[PDB]
Amino acid sequence: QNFDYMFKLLIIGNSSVGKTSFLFRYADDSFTSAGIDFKVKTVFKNEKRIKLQIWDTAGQYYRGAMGFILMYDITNEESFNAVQDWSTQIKTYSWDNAQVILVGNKCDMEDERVISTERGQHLGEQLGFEFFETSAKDNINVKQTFERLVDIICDKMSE
Ligand SMILES: Nc1nc2c(ncn2[C@@H]2O[C@H](COP(=O)(O)OP(=O)(O)O)[C@@H](O)[C@H]2O)c(=O)[nH]1
Ligand SMILES: [Mg+2]
Repeated sequence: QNFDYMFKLLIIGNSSVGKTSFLFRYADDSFTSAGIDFKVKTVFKNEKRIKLQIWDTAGQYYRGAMGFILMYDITNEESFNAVQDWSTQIKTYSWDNAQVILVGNKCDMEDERVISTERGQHLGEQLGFEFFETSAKDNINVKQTFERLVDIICDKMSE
């Protein structure tokens, strides 16, 4: 209730890549196969209490963002080819303090994977964004994405 810091976080990427599910898995530790612009979660980093305002309005503005989660779907090449456009919109129309994690979502759908782990890692290195493969569905690397984002926002905040 009594936080030291508040970070504005945006989830961006093409529609159907799992932006909304990623948010719902992190904030309500839920996912379902079956109105909300943002959700709030408070996290503990070192002794600090950090309020996260996590926005999910990409599929419907950037200047204030501490942090971006740039999502593509590993089962959809179009979502991954689009990452460059998304990255361009970030580095242009954002606070030059903003951190970014590249996220290949739905790593649970191994049979329909069209994007390799290493293509993802390689695009990460090209764009200068750390990278995680995730599943909102199986709860894989959702926690680690947000906490890594908080950590690097803190590092930059300290500089
Ligand atoms: N298999 C799998 N499906 C997912 C995952 N995340 C989301 N989905 C599904 O992919 C579709 C798009 O989800 P949604 O979160 O609405 O995508 P958004 O349009 O980017 O918000 C829905 O059918 C979800 O149930 C995941 O990690 N694994
Ligand atoms: Mg959505």
